[PDB]
Amino acid sequence: MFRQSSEEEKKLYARLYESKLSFYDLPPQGEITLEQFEIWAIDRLKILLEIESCLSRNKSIKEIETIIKPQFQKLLPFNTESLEDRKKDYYSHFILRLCFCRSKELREKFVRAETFLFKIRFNMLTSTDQTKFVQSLDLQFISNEEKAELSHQLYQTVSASLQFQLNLNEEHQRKQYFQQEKFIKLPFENVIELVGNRLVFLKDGYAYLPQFQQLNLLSNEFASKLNQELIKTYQYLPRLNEDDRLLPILNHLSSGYT
Amino acid sequence: ITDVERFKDTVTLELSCPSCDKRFPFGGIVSSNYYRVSYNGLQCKHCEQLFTPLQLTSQIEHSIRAHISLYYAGWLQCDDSTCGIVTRQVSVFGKRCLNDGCTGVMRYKYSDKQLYNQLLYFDSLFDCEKNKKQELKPIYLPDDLDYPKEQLTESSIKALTEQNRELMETGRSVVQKYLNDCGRRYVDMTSIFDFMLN
Amino acid sequence: DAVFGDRVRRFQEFLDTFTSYRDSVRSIQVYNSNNAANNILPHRIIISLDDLREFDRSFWSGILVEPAYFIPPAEKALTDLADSMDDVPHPNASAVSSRHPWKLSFKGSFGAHALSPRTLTAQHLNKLVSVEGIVTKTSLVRPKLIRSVHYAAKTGRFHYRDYTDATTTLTTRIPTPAIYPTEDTEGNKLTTEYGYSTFIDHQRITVQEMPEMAPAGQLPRSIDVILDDDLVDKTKPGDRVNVVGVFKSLGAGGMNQSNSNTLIGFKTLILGNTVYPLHAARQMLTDFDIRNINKLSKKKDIFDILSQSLAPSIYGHDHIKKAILLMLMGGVEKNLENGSHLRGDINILMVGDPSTAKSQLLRFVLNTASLAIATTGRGSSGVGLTAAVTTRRLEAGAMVLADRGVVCIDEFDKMTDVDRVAIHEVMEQQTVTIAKAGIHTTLNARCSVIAAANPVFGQYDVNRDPHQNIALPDSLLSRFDLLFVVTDDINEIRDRSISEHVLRTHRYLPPGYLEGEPVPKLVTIPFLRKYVQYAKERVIPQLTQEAINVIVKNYTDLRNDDNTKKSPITARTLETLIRLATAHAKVRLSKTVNKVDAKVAANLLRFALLGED
Amino acid sequence: MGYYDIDDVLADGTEFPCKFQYDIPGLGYLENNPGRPITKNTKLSLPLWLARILAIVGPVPFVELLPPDMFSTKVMNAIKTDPVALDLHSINSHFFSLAIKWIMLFSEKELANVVSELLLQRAQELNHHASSLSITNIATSTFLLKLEEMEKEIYKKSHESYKDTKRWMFK
Amino acid sequence: MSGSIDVITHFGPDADKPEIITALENLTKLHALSVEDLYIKWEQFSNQRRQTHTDLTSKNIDEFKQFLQLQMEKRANQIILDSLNPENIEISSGNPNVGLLSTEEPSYNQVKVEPFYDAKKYKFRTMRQNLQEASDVLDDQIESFTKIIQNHYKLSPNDFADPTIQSQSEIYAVGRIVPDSPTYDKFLNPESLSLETSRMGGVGRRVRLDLSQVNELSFFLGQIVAFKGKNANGDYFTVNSILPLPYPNSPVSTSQELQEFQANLEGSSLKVIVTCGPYFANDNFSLELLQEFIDSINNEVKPHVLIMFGPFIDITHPLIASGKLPNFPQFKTQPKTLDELFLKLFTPILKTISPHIQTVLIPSTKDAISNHAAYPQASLIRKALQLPKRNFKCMANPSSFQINEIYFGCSNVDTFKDLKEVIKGGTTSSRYRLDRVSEHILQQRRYYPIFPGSIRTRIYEHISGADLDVSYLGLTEFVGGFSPDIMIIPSELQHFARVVQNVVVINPGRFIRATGNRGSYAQITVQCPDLEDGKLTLVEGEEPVYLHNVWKRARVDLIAS
Ligand SMILES: Nc1ncnc2c1ncn2[C@@H]1O[C@H](COP(=O)(O)OP(=O)(O)NP(=O)(O)O)[C@@H](O)[C@H]1O
Ligand SMILES: [Mg+2]
Repeated sequence: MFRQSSEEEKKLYARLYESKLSFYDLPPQGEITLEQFEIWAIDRLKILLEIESCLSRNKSIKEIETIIKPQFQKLLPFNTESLEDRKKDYYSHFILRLCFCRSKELREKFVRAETFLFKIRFNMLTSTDQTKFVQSLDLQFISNEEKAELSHQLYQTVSASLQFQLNLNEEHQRKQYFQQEKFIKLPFENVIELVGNRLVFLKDGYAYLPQFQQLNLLSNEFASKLNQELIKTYQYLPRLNEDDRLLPILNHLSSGYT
Repeated sequence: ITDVERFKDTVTLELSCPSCDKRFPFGGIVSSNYYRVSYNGLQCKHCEQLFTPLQLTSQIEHSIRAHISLYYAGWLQCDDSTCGIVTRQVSVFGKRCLNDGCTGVMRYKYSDKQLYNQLLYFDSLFDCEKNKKQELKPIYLPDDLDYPKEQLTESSIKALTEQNRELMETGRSVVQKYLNDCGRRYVDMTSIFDFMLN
Repeated sequence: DAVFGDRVRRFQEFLDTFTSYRDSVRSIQVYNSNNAANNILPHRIIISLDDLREFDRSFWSGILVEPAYFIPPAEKALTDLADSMDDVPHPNASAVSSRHPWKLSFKGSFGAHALSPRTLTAQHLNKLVSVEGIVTKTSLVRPKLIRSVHYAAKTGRFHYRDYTDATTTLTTRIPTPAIYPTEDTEGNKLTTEYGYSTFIDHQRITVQEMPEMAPAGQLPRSIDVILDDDLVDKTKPGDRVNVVGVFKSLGAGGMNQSNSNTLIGFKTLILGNTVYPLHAARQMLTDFDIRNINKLSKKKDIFDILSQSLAPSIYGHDHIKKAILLMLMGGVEKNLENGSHLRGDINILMVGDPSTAKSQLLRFVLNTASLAIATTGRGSSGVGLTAAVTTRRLEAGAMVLADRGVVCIDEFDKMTDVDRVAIHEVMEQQTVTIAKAGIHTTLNARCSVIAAANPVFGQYDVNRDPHQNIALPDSLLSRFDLLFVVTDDINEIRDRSISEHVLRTHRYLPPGYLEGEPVPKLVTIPFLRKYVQYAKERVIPQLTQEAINVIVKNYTDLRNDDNTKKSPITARTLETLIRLATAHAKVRLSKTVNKVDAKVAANLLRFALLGED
Repeated sequence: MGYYDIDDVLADGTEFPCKFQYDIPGLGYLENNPGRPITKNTKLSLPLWLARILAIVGPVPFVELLPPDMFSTKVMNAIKTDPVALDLHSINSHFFSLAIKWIMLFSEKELANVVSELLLQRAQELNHHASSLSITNIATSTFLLKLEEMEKEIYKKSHESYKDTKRWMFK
Repeated sequence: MSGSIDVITHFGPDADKPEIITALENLTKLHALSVEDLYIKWEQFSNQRRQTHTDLTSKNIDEFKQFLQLQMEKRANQIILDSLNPENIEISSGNPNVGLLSTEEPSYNQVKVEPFYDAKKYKFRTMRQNLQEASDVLDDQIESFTKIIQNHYKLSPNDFADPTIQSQSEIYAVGRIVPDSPTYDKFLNPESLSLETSRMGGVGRRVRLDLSQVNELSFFLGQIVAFKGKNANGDYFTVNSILPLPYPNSPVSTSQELQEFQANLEGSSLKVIVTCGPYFANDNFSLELLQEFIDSINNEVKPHVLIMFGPFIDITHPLIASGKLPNFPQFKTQPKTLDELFLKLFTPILKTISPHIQTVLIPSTKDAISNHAAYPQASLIRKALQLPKRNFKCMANPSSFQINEIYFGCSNVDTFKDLKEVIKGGTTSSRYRLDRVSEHILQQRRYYPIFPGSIRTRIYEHISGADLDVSYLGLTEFVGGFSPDIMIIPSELQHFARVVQNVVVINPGRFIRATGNRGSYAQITVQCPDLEDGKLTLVEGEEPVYLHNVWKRARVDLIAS
């Protein structure tokens, strides 16, 4: 049969937003303006302020998504090929690190709001994008034999969840889905919020988690790594103090949370 | 920050008529007793001379370069109120006052901030959106003797701005040439991320 | 099941990317919301199928090959877009549960799926197709139940339920019995809330292949189409039409136990998604047309330019051309406050020798008027020309069909006396009335009549009276505004000019052809049609004192002075002057009739009536 | 593109729409009136061997070329939806020659990408009908009425090649 | 009457109500369109709305006003005087390839023009001077000279001491000449001079200088100097002797390189032309003289290299400063900016230069075509000037570049005018000033050693100056630590050509005078390097190298433009 046969910064941000979301993993390079610094930080700050306001009003995920999604096209676009939007998103996150690393209360508020925004944007993805994003983060499934041995317990655990979360009211549909579903085994301490609600099966100190759940692990890893990075950011704030032109902006940004 | 507050200390742009030599302050597309902005461009009210784009842009560029040259004259002033010495001499310590016994700090009399704000003030005068929104620094106060009696309507200002868009963009491009070379602008993330270089 | 959600998401991305559809949603919504506070536009949008191809090929081919699985989620996403956009608060009881989503329609580039009724084949079932043909039958409109609402008497709770039938949905579901529930699950007696329930309109039609395509005198073939909601009654029999929709099958096909031994086939239909007409008359002006029309109207002699641009291939007869132009413009129809009616439309008759271009000139009007019917005088009966009875039903004739148009009658002299007298009402009262066994009705017929005839002796005889040469009663000739006599007078230079003219005409070649291959300034006819349409719709000249001063003087002199005039002069002559003056003012795009228009109208009537200027 | 090639000689004679940029005396014979001038912004339909030069020689050249109907947007959409069903013979007898000439003249990038796909997609069915030898006429004859003059030569030289091989083998 | 009947003869008689008349009249006055034009646009407006009742009401006219503004904005969116060495050296014949039409690649007689500096270092952002950075540069200058002096005179580091501290023993001191008073009033005498020390040498303190024991001196502000003296009383440093600063070394080449350069010119002499702006008078923008000059360059003079100093468009030009720029009838489209003015006036003329003439352009800090408005200054952007890459090279200011073996040092700042000397003694005063200034430039190893830079004021308002970016003054030093063979510093003073310490120093003068009269340019003829004629000096070492001795084999003619 027949057969034939700075740019680096732009490539970096194309790579960082191929997954459409990022853990915000890497040091930015090159330059932007100081006006851009202020405006981009304020835009992300407005979205996070509304997220915290809605959470203080005890609104649900669906309501917050209805409130916040129209704001992306104006303040902080998502699911976009534009280099400007990608740089705006990335840089605004990094700026608010330096604003909100300053104290435990600021770190907690910023981690909460940013993790909830992460959850919102992850919900906006297609399942293929979610899979690719999770795989890009280098993030144990059980064997078919172990699934067969624990099938009664796992099905008893997830059958209600399949009906209420995936709308599978028919038991036949639940059985077919369960036959196609994969399960993850990890220590129970890693998914303790699901343990307290008895949403996972426990055996010998390990929790058995279906593949259609477990986004709380992803968002908790995002929150934990962001908290550690903020702690690091706090430790080298004395180097930020070398440019005076940034400190009034950061003081202004933090004043809306104090 | 409003343009009024930002540009409080900036020098007003003065234009000299090419025909009658009368000098007047230029405040963008606004009512003035000294000039009128028509559909054809800027016109002197004294002799009705219409300014060519080159005549306007050259005067702007001359003013910009005059401010740059003033900045590089390098006048320094001591911040101690008792000494207040003004000199162009720079000590090998830079900030040390050259007057014997003075502990004040020497500073540029015309700072890079003041120059940058001056250039932005010039840029604002030719911003079409700011002209339409009437967000420019006023060149007349209501109590001024030269306050214009007849005010342009908002609709007239929007129309005149649209009609003179090419002229305004040309003037703005002249200012932006120098603003792009101003060191006071950009922020380098590569150097900034020295902790990842720990 | 999960795939439905992803298809909704993907179409949402399309709607966000191609923004011209958001403007369409929003403009319909704000228009409807405005007049609601005082017609209403339908909740329907037409998408270019090319945009969808360039956006996502996998969704494009899905719509075009598996419509039952792709059209419903796409339509759902459109409704979410329109619903999330802002809308008027505090809706009424009927608005709260209307069961009324938005709906899609398509245009452009169907490729292989553009078909005709002869070639639609079993391979194309469940595909999205486009067909072309002629409408032959239409059913009556009927309402159809889809949802009902009930109020429970004791508990105070409002209940509801939904219904389905095989033609209501692209996907297939268990049929519903059309019963109303009388009693609650908990035993409470129920009541039915009409006005909160929802019903929709339904209509079936039939489309047949065009006769131009029929092979070998063989039987023609046809398809039935289903229409609903907004698409109802937009067609009538005889329309040429292009229909877009899904081609589908129905029923049990005799496999539910039958005597046929299952030799009979399944039933099939097209579910009407979009309908477009075919031009086989009207045009719509662009901005540039308005500018050109208004600029041209300020020339000194627009009437000469326009009149000479009618039938340039016919030499001579300037005045008849001018009369035809004024006929195409027409007067102004008056309805007085007491219900009394005054006529507006101009009728013209021309009689003359053989071969003098009468039929050829009459043929031109038929190809420049927006609505025109043509007939020969002996090929038509009085009832066929006005109206006839059938089964009781009353059926229209030619003068009733061309209502606001022109009717052309050739060989008028051959029409029998019994046929002519049926026309006396139609040319003045502009109505037709029948009083026959089991029927009494009045019909409207507002057209202008133009006709041609031969004189009694075969050529016009100047040595005998006009009444002897023209065998028609005085009451009929009175109803024609302008009566023209034309003859073939032999003269050297006239013969030479005409013969050279027709020879220059026969040496024309059309633009795209080599020689021998088989097939002042003059405005083009496609521009003249726009000029006439614009002038007839947008300007209505009012009369003035200066014009009246001319009209009264001319009428009284013309009636009272003794002359060998060729037509009876009556109260209808005065109206002919008013009509002609108004029509000339309309050519000029004037808002008022002036002294000039009255003068020109008088100088045309004097020529036709008294034979000389 | 040889000098003595009949098809090239014949394809250069197709007319394209044009507009003038100067008034010129006596050249009214182009407008079929030898006794008059040409005037600026007049529009005429001229053969390609002439318009190809008057569009280049100066400054402003004498004539400007208007976008012809055979490269209209409708044709491009028809090409991109289903290339195999398309009746190119009715669109223009010499389509793939004029396409290359127009591409050279204006150095179009996207038109080349459209035309390359069109040719590659039609070659498939052309080979299918070339390979199919009798041991039928209607099924083949319906598609072979939609070929360009350019495509007919490829079809003929393919069919003869397969047939000669088949004849030699079974002999 | 007129507006009313005009409306009523286009709009219907229904318009007779005076409010309707007033509204339509307002529209025609607002937008300048006639009544019939307004009627036409009203008809456009009546289309496309399904509104057969487009009645002539006030609300409909308001919507028509909105429609009119939408149409307006959419339409907008749619739309020989003196000579050096004349008796010994003949004028070169020039480049023989000039005037030959031949497209053929210029194979053999290729004068190589190569920059001898890092162009990237000149592309710094201007208008941001940190005072600490400026002071660091000024301190480093004193320290660098201290090291040079120590090595040259073989002095111990302990021989240097703080001149501000009282000492009975003689010490060596290096510092910068500064005024005794920080508020000094423009006239410096020998008694008003102080020495500023480095941070390490004297903690940056200033000490008054007692120059009573020095008979001959020539000092200027910003000069780095070395003294032997003592501070006996603590108030003034008594200078006993001035230590002359060592001159930098001269450039050298190998025998192989010199033979290659000799073969490149086929034994002929190099011909270089140097011009300095302005290129038009103070009362017009005529470039007739420049055109005539370029025609002569291409047909008669035929140089190998043309060096053109700015300003090309002087921002301080009187017509620019007053805004009285003329109309240019020769141009179909008038220029809109000074950059466009260059492209319409200078670029067509410069493009006529023969491609066989290598053209070097050096900007001025007064040049409107340069956005880098500070000394040191970045090069002009050749592409923005639309000049051909083949034979045009844009260089920085100052610029050091090599033509064959010859090292050229160019600075487009008026050091000769700006450097004001404080002199004492009869012998020093009898010497020619420009020689002494040239020696100061060479000894200081910088093209513009004056600090603070000069300023020009008018009745006071600042006009212009040297416009020094102090933080980058290191780029104004001699590149490689050696003097140039030929130093070109244009000055407003009278043109001259001189040999100062084996360096040919040239002021070409202005190309055109302010009145429009002809100015001057410099023609440089340099004989080819010959190892056999004895004009080169062999320097013995591991690899034998030769001093160029360009001053022995160069002729400079100052010629009327
Ligand atoms: N300028 C002209 N004057 C008269 N006849 C003309 C003229 N130009 C063409 N004809 C031809 O005259 C012939 C007869 O025209 P036609 O309109 O049928 O005459 P007519 O008045 O209807 N005669 P008839 O049918 O006997 O009543 C046609 O073949 C026309 O083409
Ligand atoms: Mg006839």
